[PDB]
Amino acid sequence: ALQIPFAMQMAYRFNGIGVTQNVLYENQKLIANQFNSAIGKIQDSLSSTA
Amino acid sequence: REGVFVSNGTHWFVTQRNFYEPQIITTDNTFVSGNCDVVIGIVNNTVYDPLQPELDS
Ligand SMILES: *[C@@H]1O[C@H](CO)[C@@H](O[C@@H]2O[C@H](CO)[C@@H](O)[C@H](O)[C@H]2NC(C)=O)[C@H](O)[C@H]1NC(C)=O
Ligand SMILES: *[C@@H]1O[C@H](CO)[C@@H](O[C@@H]2O[C@H](CO)[C@@H](O)[C@H](O)[C@H]2NC(C)=O)[C@H](O)[C@H]1NC(C)=O
Ligand SMILES: *[C@@H]1O[C@H](CO)[C@@H](O)[C@H](O)[C@H]1NC(C)=O
Repeated sequence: ALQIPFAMQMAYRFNGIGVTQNVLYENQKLIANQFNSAIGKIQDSLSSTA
Repeated sequence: REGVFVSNGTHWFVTQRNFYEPQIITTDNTFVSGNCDVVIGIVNNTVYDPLQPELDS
């Protein structure tokens, strides 16, 4: 395991789908909030229904 | 453009993700997008422009 900052791992992962790295950094707050909110929807879905 | 920025402690280089080959940072191995403000954890360094000493002849 080689450490890398998570905002730099996600820029590699954007670059791996043909989306240029700056699209992450210029939207990092938004992309982080969409991930956090989507994890919230997973808790709400799993808590709501079996 | 490809690879990642690193510092040895005093100088900044761009290098491949999977094998350390430190390259001097230039307008050829990097691309711009916008101004400093938006990027969480941006840092300040020179980026060399390979054209300028050539046209300075
Ligand atoms: C970081 O890398 C740079 C470039 O490889 C090193 O700077 C050179 O160091 C040698 C030995 O002190 C000098 O003879 C050169 O003139 C230096 N070049 C430049 C452009 O300054 C630097 O020593 C490295 N720093 C660390 C902490 O390893
Ligand atoms: C990167 O360098 C710039 C200057 O090249 C720094 O900007 C100055 O920062 C101080 C303190 O916030 C301000 O009073 C100046 O007005 C700024 N000048 C300009 C031209 O913007 C910047 O702070 C540096 N960033 C880091 C992280 O060190
Ligand atoms: C990195 O995190 C430390 C605390 O862990 C903080 O002091 C520092 O300001 C942070 N730097 C950046 C670039 O976010």
